[PDB]
Amino acid sequence: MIIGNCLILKDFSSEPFWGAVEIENGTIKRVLQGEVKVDLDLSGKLVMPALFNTHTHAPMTLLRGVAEDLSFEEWLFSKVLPIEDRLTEKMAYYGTILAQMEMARHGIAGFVDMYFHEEWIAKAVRDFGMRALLTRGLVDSNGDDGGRLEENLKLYNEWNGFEGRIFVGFGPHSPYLCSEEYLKRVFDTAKSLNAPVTIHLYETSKEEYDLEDILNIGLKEVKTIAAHCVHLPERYFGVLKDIPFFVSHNPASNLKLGNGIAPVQRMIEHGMKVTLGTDGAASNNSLNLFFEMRLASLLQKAQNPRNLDVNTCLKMVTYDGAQAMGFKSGKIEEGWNADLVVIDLDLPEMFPVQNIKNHLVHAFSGEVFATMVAGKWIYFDGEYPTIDSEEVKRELARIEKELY
Ligand code: MET
Ligand code: NI
Repeated sequence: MIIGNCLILKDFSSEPFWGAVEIENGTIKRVLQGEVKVDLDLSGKLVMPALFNTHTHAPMTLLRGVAEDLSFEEWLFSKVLPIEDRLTEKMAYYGTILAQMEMARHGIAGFVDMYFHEEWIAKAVRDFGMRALLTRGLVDSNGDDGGRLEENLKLYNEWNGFEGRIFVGFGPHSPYLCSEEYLKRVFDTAKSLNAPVTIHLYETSKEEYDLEDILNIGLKEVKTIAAHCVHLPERYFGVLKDIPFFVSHNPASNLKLGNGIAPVQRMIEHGMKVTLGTDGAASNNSLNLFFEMRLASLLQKAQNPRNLDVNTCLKMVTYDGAQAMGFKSGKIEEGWNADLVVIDLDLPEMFPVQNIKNHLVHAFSGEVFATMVAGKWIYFDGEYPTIDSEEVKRELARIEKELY
């Protein structure tokens, strides 16, 4: 398939140019320049790499707006846990379909998940069309995890590598909900299976433990997506630079739950790899990485207007996120995955046209025209070609009545 006759943004460091993109077998066969014969004329629009959300809890879309004006401890143990106790397998599936509907409308091609009923979340990802690194949330009590690691292993056995779109990793919740012995066991397991780990790290100010413990259990040799890192001591930035450590910056959630602002600019200046995540819809309420990216840029600029430039922001939301997830995406080049997004330039916020890249970060509404993954359209002009919208909406309505 050849889509083009419009502006093309190869990557975060490139300039938009008029051309087209030829896709075959889910990959980019070649990038054409200028006036060329195309199958799909997208004149008046922009084609760029798709985005990658490095932190979420997909089914939480079913809890959007249920836990407001609460501190973290109240949010989790008072409001969220009781409701999650009623969240069924069927609900996990549809909640994930809903999460993908929302994320796809914002140009997201893949996401990293940490939750339960992960097999049904995987089925939803399979059916909808996105890519994903799925992990099971792990917590324990003196080594007893109620079978959570076992469930994560079942998930791995059945879904890791599925269609080159789904990968499986391990999701220890945090260094405080996981005992030291158990966290070590989780890392040993991930290391043995050469699988990634994702965890909430230094999200709250109460977390004052030393990172040496985790640095000696496998953090150096296991690809780890560390969400938040708001209170991560700067003395560790240097050692985290040359290891497969990816920060997942969740600005909205960090503010909403009163945790603060992560020192992203300093982390980047130290050579650390940083990506963007949304967290769940109950503590952000939106699953929009454009919003997340923009907010991130603004928060760092509070200290210095030169912080987080446009190219760096675009790099984090596309290439860096794909890198964290282990996918050859984030750039429109030959041999790379056909994960692309189309943005309408015929909008007030996209003028002057000579500043398109800047608008993507500081003005763009966030609503894309279309999203493609593996060469397939998962969102196009307000519609979801891979699912039965009416059916899904009816099921979601029944779920709201059933859950609440
Ligand atoms: C993000 S899932 C965290 C663990 C979950 N609360 C459980 O009890 O399994
Ligand atoms: Ni989270």
